[PDB]
Amino acid sequence: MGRARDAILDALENLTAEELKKFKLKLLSVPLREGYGRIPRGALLSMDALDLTDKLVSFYLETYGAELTANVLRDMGLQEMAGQLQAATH
Amino acid sequence: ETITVSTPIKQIFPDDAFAETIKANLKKKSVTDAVTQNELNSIDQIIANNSDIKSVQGIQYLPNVRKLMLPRNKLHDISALKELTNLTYLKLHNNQLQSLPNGVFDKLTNLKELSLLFNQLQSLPDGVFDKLTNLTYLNLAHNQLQSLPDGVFDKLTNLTYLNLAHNQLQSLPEGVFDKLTQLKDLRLYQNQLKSVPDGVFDRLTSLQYIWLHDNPWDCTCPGIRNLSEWINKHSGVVRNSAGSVAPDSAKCSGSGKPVRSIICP
Repeated sequence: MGRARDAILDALENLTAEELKKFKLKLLSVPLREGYGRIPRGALLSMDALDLTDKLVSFYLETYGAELTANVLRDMGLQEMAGQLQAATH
Repeated sequence: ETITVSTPIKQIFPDDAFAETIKANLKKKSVTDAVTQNELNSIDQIIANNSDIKSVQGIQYLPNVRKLMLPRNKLHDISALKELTNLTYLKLHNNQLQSLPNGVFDKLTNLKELSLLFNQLQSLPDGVFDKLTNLTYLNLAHNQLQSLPDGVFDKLTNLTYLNLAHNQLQSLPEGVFDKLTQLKDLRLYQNQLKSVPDGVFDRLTSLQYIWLHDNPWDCTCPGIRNLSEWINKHSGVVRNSAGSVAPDSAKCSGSGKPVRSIICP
């Protein structure tokens, strides 16, 4: 109802600058459902957590953008954060 | 700052939600369970998102916390953090802080990154950041700031990211960025700036990205000519909300014309 965009922002601003840089790199290769776009490498370069939250909600939606963000956090080893993201959407 | 008898979690942490957080961190069954100071000492990171926390009273007892992430709670006061000298990452976005007690950050000399994004700060204390010599990340965006105290950033020599976007800044102090020679990323978008002082960005020799859009730039106001010359010389630095190079994104109010267009370069 708007809750999942908030959860994406809360998760991404929780990350260190290093972890955001690795998250954004992981976005280039993370498996996507059919028909959804991939964010170009150049577009990610200038993006803070605010900017990334908007981009993720505009490529994917609120609902799928959160599921994908949780997938990437799991592949980075940050299991605790991925749990609080998945918990907040439902 | 210590507990001398094993104590129920609920007693040390009056906030019911924060006590739940402490119990999960320590992996106990109930908040009624008894905890020792040795067990409290094992906690070095806390993550409590969207947990309806009002107070972190009792966090004074957790002297080893380095990573503190409490976004989207209802915090009005962070006094209880004054003595957590092991803090190195402090993210308090989407809370309801309206003021920082004077000297609240003077003891947090290990802080790398600080985010006060989406709070309600109407002003900053003088010298509030002077002790955070190792700070690299400072997000103050989406507050209610009316001005910046002079020299507020003068001590933050390692800062690489500074976000002042979405406030109500009407002016910037002379030389307010002159010590930030390592800054790569400066966000000033969505403020009430009519102009900036001459050469305000002149000493930022590491700047890679700047956001200047959604400010009421006055094409006649003093210092706009320097800003126009600066933009013309550093056009690739200037970004729009989509993230793209857009040196024209900074717009003269009223006419709507690019600040860049004022001079021909």
